[PDB]
Amino acid sequence: AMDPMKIADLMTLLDHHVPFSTAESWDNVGLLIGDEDVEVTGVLTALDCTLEVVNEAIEKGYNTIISHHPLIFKGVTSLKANGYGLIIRKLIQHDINLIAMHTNLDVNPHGVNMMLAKVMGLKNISIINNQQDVYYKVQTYIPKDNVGPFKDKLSENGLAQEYCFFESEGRGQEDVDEVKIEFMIDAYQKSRAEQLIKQYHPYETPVFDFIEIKQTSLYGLGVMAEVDNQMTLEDFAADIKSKLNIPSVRFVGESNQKIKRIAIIGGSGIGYEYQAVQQGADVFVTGDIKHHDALDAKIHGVNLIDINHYSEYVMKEGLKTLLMNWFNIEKINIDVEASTINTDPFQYI
Amino acid sequence: DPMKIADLMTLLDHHVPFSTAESWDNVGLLIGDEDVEVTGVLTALDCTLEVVNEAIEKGYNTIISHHPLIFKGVTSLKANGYGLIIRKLIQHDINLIAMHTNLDVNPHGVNMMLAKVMGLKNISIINNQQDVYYKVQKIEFMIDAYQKSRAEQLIKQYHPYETPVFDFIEIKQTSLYGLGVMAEVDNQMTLEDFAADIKSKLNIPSVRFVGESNQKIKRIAIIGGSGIGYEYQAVQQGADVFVTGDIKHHDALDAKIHGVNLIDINHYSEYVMKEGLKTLLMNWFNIEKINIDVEASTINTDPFQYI
Amino acid sequence: DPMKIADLMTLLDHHVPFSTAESWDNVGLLIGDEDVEVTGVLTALDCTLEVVNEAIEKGYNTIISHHPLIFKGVTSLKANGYGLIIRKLIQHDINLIAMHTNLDVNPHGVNMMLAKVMGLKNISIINNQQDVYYKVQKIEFMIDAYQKSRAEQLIKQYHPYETPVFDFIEIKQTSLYGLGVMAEVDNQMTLEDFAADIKSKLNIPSVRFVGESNQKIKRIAIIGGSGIGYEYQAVQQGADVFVTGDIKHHDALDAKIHGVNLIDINHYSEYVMKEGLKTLLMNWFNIEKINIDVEASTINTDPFQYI
Amino acid sequence: AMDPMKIADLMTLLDHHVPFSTAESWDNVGLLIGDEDVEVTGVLTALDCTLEVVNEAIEKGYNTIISHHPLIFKGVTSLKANGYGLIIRKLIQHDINLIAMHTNLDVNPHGVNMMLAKVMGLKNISIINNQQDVYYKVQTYIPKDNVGPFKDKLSENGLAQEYCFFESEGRGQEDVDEVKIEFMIDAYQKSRAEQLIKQYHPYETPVFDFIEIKQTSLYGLGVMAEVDNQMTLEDFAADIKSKLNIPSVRFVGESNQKIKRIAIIGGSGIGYEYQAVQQGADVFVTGDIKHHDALDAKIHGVNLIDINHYSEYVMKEGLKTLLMNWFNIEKINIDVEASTINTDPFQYI
Amino acid sequence: DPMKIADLMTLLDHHVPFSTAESWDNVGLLIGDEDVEVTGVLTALDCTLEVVNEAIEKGYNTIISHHPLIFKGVTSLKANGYGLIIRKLIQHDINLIAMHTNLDVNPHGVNMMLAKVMGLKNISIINNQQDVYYKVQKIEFMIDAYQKSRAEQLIKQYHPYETPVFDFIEIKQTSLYGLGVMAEVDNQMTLEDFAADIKSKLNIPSVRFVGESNQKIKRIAIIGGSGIGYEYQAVQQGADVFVTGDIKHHDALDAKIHGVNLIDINHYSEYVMKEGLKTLLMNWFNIEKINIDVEASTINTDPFQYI
Amino acid sequence: AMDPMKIADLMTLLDHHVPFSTAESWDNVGLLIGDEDVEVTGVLTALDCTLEVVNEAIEKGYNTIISHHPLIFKGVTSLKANGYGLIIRKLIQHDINLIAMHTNLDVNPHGVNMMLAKVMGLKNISIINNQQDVYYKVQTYIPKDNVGPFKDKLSENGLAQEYCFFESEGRGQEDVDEVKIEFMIDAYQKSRAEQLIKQYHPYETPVFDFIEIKQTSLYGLGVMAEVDNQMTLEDFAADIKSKLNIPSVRFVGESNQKIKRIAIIGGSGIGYEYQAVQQGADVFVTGDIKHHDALDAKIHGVNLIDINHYSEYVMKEGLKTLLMNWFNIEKINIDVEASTINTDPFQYI
Ligand SMILES: [Zn+2]
Ligand SMILES: [Zn+2]
Ligand SMILES: [Zn+2]
Ligand SMILES: [Zn+2]
Ligand SMILES: [Zn+2]
Ligand SMILES: [Zn+2]
Ligand SMILES: [Zn+2]
Ligand SMILES: [Zn+2]
Ligand SMILES: [Zn+2]
Ligand SMILES: [Zn+2]
Ligand SMILES: [Zn+2]
Ligand SMILES: [Zn+2]
Repeated sequence: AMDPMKIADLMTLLDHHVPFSTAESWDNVGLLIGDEDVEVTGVLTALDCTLEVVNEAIEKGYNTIISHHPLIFKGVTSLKANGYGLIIRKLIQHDINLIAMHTNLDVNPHGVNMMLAKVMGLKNISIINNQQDVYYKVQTYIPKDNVGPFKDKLSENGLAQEYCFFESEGRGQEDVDEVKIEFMIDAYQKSRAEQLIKQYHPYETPVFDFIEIKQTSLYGLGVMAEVDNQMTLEDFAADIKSKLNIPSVRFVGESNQKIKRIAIIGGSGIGYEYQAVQQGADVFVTGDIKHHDALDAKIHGVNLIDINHYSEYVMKEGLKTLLMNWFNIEKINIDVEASTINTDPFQYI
Repeated sequence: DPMKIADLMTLLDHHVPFSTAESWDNVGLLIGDEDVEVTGVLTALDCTLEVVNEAIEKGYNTIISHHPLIFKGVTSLKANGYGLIIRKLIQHDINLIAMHTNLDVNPHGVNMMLAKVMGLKNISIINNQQDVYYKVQKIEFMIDAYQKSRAEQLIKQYHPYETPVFDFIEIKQTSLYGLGVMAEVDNQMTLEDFAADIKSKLNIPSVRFVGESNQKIKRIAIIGGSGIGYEYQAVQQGADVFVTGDIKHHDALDAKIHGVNLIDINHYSEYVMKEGLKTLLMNWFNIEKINIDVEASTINTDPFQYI
Repeated sequence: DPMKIADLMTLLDHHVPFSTAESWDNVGLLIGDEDVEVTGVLTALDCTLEVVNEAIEKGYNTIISHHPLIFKGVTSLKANGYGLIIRKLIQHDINLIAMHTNLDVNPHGVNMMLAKVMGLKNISIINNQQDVYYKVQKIEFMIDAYQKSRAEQLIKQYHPYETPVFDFIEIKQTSLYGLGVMAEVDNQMTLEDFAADIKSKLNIPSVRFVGESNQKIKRIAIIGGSGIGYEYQAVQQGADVFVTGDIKHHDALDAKIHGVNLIDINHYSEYVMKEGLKTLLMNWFNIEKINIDVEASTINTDPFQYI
Repeated sequence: AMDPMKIADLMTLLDHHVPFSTAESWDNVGLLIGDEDVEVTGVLTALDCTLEVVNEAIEKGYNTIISHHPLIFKGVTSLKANGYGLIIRKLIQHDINLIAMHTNLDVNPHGVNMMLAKVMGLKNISIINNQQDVYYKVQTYIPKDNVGPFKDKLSENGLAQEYCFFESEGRGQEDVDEVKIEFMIDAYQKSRAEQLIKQYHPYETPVFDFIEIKQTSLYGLGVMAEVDNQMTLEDFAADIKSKLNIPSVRFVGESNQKIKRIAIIGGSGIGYEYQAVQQGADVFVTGDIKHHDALDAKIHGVNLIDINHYSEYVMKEGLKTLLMNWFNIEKINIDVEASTINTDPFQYI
Repeated sequence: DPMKIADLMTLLDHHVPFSTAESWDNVGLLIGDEDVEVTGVLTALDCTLEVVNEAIEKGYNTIISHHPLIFKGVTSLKANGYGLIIRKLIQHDINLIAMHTNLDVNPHGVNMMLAKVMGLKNISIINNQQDVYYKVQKIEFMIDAYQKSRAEQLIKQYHPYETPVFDFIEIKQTSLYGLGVMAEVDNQMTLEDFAADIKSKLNIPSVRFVGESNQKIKRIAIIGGSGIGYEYQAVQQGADVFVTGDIKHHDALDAKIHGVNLIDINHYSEYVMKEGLKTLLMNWFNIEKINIDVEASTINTDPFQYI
Repeated sequence: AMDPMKIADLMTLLDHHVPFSTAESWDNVGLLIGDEDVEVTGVLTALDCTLEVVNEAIEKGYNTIISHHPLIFKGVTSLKANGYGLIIRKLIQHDINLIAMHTNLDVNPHGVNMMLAKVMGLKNISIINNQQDVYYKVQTYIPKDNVGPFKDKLSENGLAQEYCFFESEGRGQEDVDEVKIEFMIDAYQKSRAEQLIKQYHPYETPVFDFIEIKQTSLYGLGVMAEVDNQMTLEDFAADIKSKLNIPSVRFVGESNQKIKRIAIIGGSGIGYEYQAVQQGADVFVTGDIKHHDALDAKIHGVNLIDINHYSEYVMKEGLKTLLMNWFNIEKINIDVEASTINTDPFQYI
């Protein structure tokens, strides 16, 4: 009997590749509207889950929408037949499930900013503004003959996974010859490590320490990348306008300024431009740039390009490609399509 | 007609104005479509999953609860918890209206209803809101604060003066609306006898009181739900005892040490508004010649079981 | 005379009272010496280094900008960034005056100016401030709220009464001042045609709108600069479209989903106040027989270049 | 000449067994009203120090009351002959001393929740919600021949207490063969360790490090325990109503729900119920449960019992027993009695 | 009678209303029993242990201090620090009353007392509070804001109208109460000569002033204690110099650079209220024919010794 | 061609000896008014940069003022010809540069409080209230034959500066014999250490850890010192009144109290007096003491002397001496003078 993919199965897969925990703590991510128990009939990717996107899912026979922007952000205080209420009610009434992969996708090594850089034809792309992840170096002290079965039992129970220990010789008190064994755990394992250590240790009152270690994460908001060939600011702006099919672009800085290194935060990344320049950027590319921030940037020589917040729409095809690949790996046959609807609230003239 | 949700909302607003609710509250049409024709109305304290099933079973597409099912914003709508209730409403085209603190402060609302279920006399609203009006000024006449704009559009439109002369003088008056009632028994009774009396009249499994059992009670202040914070002011207003729910140890100990008598009839005693609201709505419907069924939900939705 | 900075400040205050500015704003003489004789006045949106160089070159020692060059307090004055501009003003004895939110809310200010550059009709201030006056009371007569003290020093000084009897009755009236204007086109036009029309009239490189291109527009609300926050209220006030700058994605998406039409003419479109303010000041100077040159800065100070 | 116990001596003993530092930082604990210098004539334990409790101390000739709840919590702005003022004035006027052992006793391994679990007849009782205590692993580097007198001097001065060091061999710079010696200190000792190390080290400029270590405390708010035999929620509720002589109990959950593991926070512990369930509880037992929190718990399947906040009264006899034992150990002859007054503000009908 | 603490409190409230104290303050009966008969009253700035010993020694069971011995809530009452004082009061049945900011803003309070000790003329309260009254409205007459309730209970009780028509019109008037006095010397004097004059009249060990020593002084503003924050407003009100205590370096430097003259007479100079309050209370007692001894504490409680 | 000292050069020197980073985060320090590019013609030290001080710089031909107090503290919202505006405009109009060495000088081992103690003739002067500086112990694991060129490359690139490593032998997994090498970095180096380690390590995926270490700083607010000979509080007060030429001093405490150890925070240090007593002070010396704080101190037995905030004026001559010395070391010929103007806003009578 089959194991068709349920929303719960899809969530586990999504979380494996683009962990929901990497989203900012103010964000609203994951299954926003739906039922974990329901079988997935098809997946439509979207930037914003507008009414037209919901109609498109219905029309295609897909019961799952993955959007970048969370349709419910600050809690809803009503669900009436108007505004965002009309969209949420339509999802529910048609048994459509909506998952938001928001700032977790903004900070993912294969996420919105990698996608933007790739669509711009850039090279040497890497994550910037890296998160810090908390780990612990576990240190226990144990007699040499006790070292093996202590290690095997900790390893049998999934610690140091495999069997990754570092062994140090020393003398406790030199009353007692001991082996100081070390290994790494993620922050959530501390309590279980304690349990296992106390349980399988030789000493009645065993001696063990957790030393907090911070490591630079692979996750971070933005990428730094480079153009193949150093070019002028205005030429770079024109090139990316064309590549992303943007109706209008605006830039801040001398039009003939030479550009090689590019920092990109899709959406609304103003606030990071000065740090981007400190990180080596010649220009900071983002959306939703306002007058006074552009004015400040100009006077300080910080070069900007506004590609519009709407340029995050690249994640529809990008996430479709990712998900198709993840599904291939797992041998899952479910269709994924990028929504073709242009959902930009702005029309340019 | 037939009566739509939009028309029901207008009527309810007329009798229990939604603007008398507290600013933090969430009242009105919480879940639904104002264009839908009302098939029947079920009244509820809390809109539980069982209450939604009762509406469906009775053929009613409208529920009016006291407590707002959505209070702080909901950040997801999953098939779990409160999500299940909200999703069931939507999937069955059931409209949910919340008449919350507007009903707590209404002259015919929760506290009137409590006082009447208790058999009390000389019941009056306490803790009255303050309404703002303007005495428009040499002629003079009144206006609601909201008419100030239109009145001026009117005033400045026609007058002999190149610049007509007029004044809006802010006047404040005691509202008919407020949180709680003061009321009285027919004859003085002991605090313990009064507590038992109301236990029995409200069908409460357990009541608790603060104060000597032989304290004599004539004047009673009532705030249904969770009214702790108002007990000192009630005594100030003449109360021999403050009646509310959800009384906690330290608040009761403070009251005891200050000589303030309390009775905890439980928050759940607000359930009286089910039948109370059904009666009101039947009467309002009768005035407007609306032939729509109203029933009080019969489900006991108290999360507590007493032993 | 000759007119000093102190005299100019008095005049500007008379016509565009600095007290109508928002409490968070920074307006008035920001950089300078009130005793210095004005040689000429250059009007500006933003006081950039290029604008200071233009003043110097024209022989003008006074600049009036809309945007305050010093807004939050500056914690240093170095030869870098905004420091360079501030230091250049000081070292060339150039006086800088900021007519900021006081000009945004004036009946002849930024939004009147925008509406006129757009060719609009029936232009009126919206979002009006409220002025406080006192009806002094049996005689009765008016006073500005600021006269309450002096009036009383006067009132209590001479009266038959050992204790004269008098009342100050607070009266509130709609101000002539407020943020934004409502106005109308001569004949209904599509939203896209209106957007293009104003693009052309204001010489804007790029405009963007929210709403169906064939929406019909007659009534228009305008808040120059960054007026998002006021669009729902404008529709409430009758607007078919809200015109402002600095519109961001999520605010535009919200408006679109609620049926609220917008046009982003860019914050930089406040530049119309350069010529607008020059015309006002020339007229005021003419009334007072002041022979001082006023010119609108010709420098395009938009930090954005469009492609 | 005698050393009769003074309030100061009693405070030291109380603090040894139920450290005042384990109280929450918002709490008001310790000697609230009295004189450290005064000789203790007898001790009366209480939940709340009401006027009747003060009269009872006077009547018995006891000059010391230890309550759980602090009679002064937020500061008093007056001391008049009414309300709480009347109680505080009576203490002072009769030279009665009042000590509050409040949240320090809530979190103690022998405190309010252990007492509650014991009175309920539960087994396998352990502290939950454990505090974290900050320690340091001190690391110094020292030549082998210098190791002994360095160690002895640090130990003579009460560090590593005894003589608990761990010894590591290594090469500094291999210009210099060194011994890396390690030991533990509590957080308050850092400065003294620094002093002693600098003082007795071989090197003119000695090399030493303090590495912060967090350890799970023995102190925590609540206990987890189990019934001898799995029973129904309603049967468990009835049993504990009887054992604690409670006039009325209420529960939330299906009456026939099977219960084995019980989390208990006496007083007002709502806020911890969801975490208790994550920790393995079948039911969360507490007091002062309000409607909307009970409603939430019901819909989420979290089972609750309200035993009333007043059920903290078990600490009168419990603390009497503890104190009698502590006094026996120290050979102190001072009487301790649990106040017999029922001080519950509520009467049930 | 004999006069109880409750009666004393009523009298003091009549002459120096406790409601004129700041909302953050702690005034009234701080420590004591309102039912106890007053044996005698000692006045104090700070109620130190030495002042309590003085009361005990004189046979007085009532102390009135300016500064509240309990200000923020006390979290313990031990035989140490302030605990020792509070416990000594209680154990000797001594009643402590604090007349704090109510005395600072009274027309016969701390600042009147300072100005009189200085020999000044034309002394008037400054920084006046605002009292709210209602003109009840065709008859019309006044009421204190507190009478609004009773008046309405009365008003609505008897009238021809089924619904009587009445208005409460909020009127605001300048209070007699406020923080500080303005006053003047008989003849202009230098700032240094004035500072020395007041040093001598108040027996101050050390005074310090801000401003040129030859500045001419006629009009003086005084806020006893720690009145920094009010010096710019005092100059606005006509003061040549602002006199207060507890002046710090940066506040003095700011004043100096702005041309605002100051004198620091020390916070401790509020001690004048001991004799000042004794005289007031003797007079009030004389009016009511109360034969109770009042004495000003003779203890110098300044924590500072000057060298 | 010459390298005359520019403001930028002076700032680097100032920062070397009295690091601007040791200032409190609310403070406003460094070049407040001026141009980094401008050549320094002379330096005038000041407590407060009043108009007279600016006139004095002009008159002397000096274009640089270093003050203790920042003339711009909370941002200026205008620069008009009055008040502080007149002073700032005069600086600018005369091309005078103004640097503030504020709380960095309050906390410096040779700063305001060392200067005060020295002028008082005190002995055994040391910094109190020490800052804590964050460092990292870097730990990498590497095979023995790889140890040399790994070390040399890290050292070639300026880590462990020189060549300060500690070497530990151990077994990774005993599959692999490894050397655990350790060294110290300042907190700002973490990212570069990561770069260098990844770059020059043997392992494709090298194993390395940063362990946060806090060390007691040499910087702190205040000093503790002692009088040569134990003396009475009143005698000490009189002595320091004379030594600092103060017009009036006031003290709190019994006039015959014996004083040996003195804590000093020049300026306005009330808030630290209780901690000073805990640190061993017999008296806390500061300025701007107010009534109620003095009253509190008296009742608690905390002895105080108010030497006035203006007594920070000792830093004019003190900083002149320091700067002359720093300039001598660098062979810089620029004149430094302490402003002679008494800028105390107070006149005493
Ligand atoms: Zn994004
Ligand atoms: Zn976005
Ligand atoms: Zn209610
Ligand atoms: Zn309720
Ligand atoms: Zn504007
Ligand atoms: Zn603007
Ligand atoms: Zn407790
Ligand atoms: Zn408790
Ligand atoms: Zn005062
Ligand atoms: Zn005072
Ligand atoms: Zn300083
Ligand atoms: Zn200072």
